[PDB]
Amino acid sequence: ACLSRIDANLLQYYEKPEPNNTVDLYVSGSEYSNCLLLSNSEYICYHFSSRSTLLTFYPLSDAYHGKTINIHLPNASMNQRYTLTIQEVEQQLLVNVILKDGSFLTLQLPLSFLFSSANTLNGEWFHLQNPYDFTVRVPHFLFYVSPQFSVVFLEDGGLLGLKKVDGVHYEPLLFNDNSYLKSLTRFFSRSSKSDYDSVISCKLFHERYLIVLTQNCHLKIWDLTSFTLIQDYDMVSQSDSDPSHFRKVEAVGEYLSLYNNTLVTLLPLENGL
Amino acid sequence: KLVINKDMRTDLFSPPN
Amino acid sequence: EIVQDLPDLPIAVIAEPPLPYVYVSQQIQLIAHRTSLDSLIFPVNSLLPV
Amino acid sequence: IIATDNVLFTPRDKLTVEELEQFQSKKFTLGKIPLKPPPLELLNV
Amino acid sequence: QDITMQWYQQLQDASMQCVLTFEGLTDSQAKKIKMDLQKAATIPVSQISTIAGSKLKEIFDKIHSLLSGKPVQSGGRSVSVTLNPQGLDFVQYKLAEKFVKQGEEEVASHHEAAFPIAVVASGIWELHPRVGDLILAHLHKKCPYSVPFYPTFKEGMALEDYQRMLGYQVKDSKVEQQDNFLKRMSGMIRLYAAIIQLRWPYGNRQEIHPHGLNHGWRWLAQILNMEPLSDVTATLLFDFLEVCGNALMKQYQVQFWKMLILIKEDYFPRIEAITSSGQMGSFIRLKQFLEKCLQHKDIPVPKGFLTSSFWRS
Repeated sequence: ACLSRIDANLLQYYEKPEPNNTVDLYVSGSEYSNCLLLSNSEYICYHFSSRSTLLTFYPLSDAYHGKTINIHLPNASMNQRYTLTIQEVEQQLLVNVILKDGSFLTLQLPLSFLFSSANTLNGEWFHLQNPYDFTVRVPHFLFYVSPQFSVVFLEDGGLLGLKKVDGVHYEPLLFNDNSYLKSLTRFFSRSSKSDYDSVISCKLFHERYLIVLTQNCHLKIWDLTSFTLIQDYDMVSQSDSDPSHFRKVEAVGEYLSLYNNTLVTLLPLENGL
Repeated sequence: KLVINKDMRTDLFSPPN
Repeated sequence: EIVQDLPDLPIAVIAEPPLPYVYVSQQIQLIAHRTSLDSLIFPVNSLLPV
Repeated sequence: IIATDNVLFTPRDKLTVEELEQFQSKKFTLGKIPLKPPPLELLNV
Repeated sequence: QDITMQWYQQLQDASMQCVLTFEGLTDSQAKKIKMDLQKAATIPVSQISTIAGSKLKEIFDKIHSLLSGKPVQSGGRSVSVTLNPQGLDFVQYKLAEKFVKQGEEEVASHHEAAFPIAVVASGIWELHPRVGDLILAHLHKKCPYSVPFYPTFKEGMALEDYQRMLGYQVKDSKVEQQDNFLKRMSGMIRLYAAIIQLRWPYGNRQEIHPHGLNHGWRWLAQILNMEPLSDVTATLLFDFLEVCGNALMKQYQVQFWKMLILIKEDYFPRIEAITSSGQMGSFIRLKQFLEKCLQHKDIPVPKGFLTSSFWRS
């Protein structure tokens, strides 16, 4: 053991177990949390509540005196933080969230407002929108690609594109998908609740290539210039092909991350590959 | 005869039904 | 003090009020006259130190 | 062009005795608030 | 509410007569004209939120010019309406609806944008009252709660057709959610609540407000004299008083406070019974807004209100 654990409760020095400056924004955190670095060298923390109905932001380096912002959501996101994105566009925290009913919510939180004293926010800090009918084909994973472009992944296995035209409106740019035709085989159905090989992890490479990991641990690779399936590797047929049990991943998780041109993938064989 | 019972009351700051 | 300096009060606030210790002791007097000091709500051994 | 009403304050005379007593009361009556705007005489009543 | 529903029907069927007047606008070049008018009559309204008040007069004149007969720049070539009687009746329809769509897909997301859009809608209504009756027509259909009237569930008609009456946006497939629908309804009446209080400054207008602040008093009276709906009423009431409560207090000094010391005692207990604890978000903030105002005896100016600083820079 070469590392040790140093625990930090950012409010430890103070009597009040809550910052005096807390603001509750409303739209017409103990289930996910993360940090993100911004233009001003400051770290902003965020938390998505258990119900995925509340988003909370606070400054890492000034938790007590700085402002924590609670953004209340009309309903929960379709599939937790996996249907949520947060990126800093231009002096703003851009937050998109596909909600359970199908709506696609946009939040715009000015960088200033996050580090200001203000308890008020001016202008359109949120936009509701219904670009696709998610009642029929339910999505489960939202992946940011660019300020105007980002793709949606569906439970049945399909990808949807989402292109921003003006500043607000989004439109479906569908990808060619012939994976479904395995339905023709006696071993798969379109109607089956099993059989879906949905995406469980996804990374953007060199702005153009979209690397996806499926529940059956296939690495498929999509070229966004073509909008075409370029690659399809079976990750499992390389090592000892165990006929006994490979656990097809039954949830979205962090199963790969790339650095430069290297790429690690987490495959489940006793949860160890 | 007085009996304090903080347990089950009626929220004085919320409407009924 | 905001009136005597030009500022504006919060919306819906009706504009030299007694110092806090004066209003506090007004509250003690109003109770004492209503309960007569013979009450168990005037245990001087505990209330005077407070 | 379609008929629309353009009175900021309705005259005292054209107003009914029901609504007249509503404006003059220190408290309103639920379900009986006049739809027409109040008159000029009763803006401090 | 027969008096209101009659007037409601007038604007509705009278707009339907407009649906019939330009059915001929529904050739290769005739399609180019329809787009050129639909285009040069909705872009200007979309820029009202994104401009400086010093420049905001440019859009007003550009709408007034196009609509009065004068030409306007759309793209490269110049567009006109002179000797275009269907184009004139066509632009008033799309203009009136674009004002409502903006209150539907911009004011819902950003409450501050209601006021810069309201002044422009209020000045054009002032100069062209037919455009205003079309503004009320679409506002009424897309948002019946602005009439106000609560449509009732009826037997003999499909459920989907009834949900559209309530203002739910439905694709051919399914109905829109409720949370996004409450935002669409809010933004539409925050726009309407701003229209009935703001007046276009420039032009030297002798006459009265086109849709005066009187319609704001009756609306509050007309929704509080009927039984409230569970979540809509408590929401729309708040974002109406926050936008137009200040302008209504000044015009009706004592009569407005009597109406406000009433909802706390009589209409607020009514909302607690109809709504479960799971969706109290409307009624809970309806009180937070008042308790301040009640003890402050003043309603804050709506956040986003236009000031003089706006008109110079």
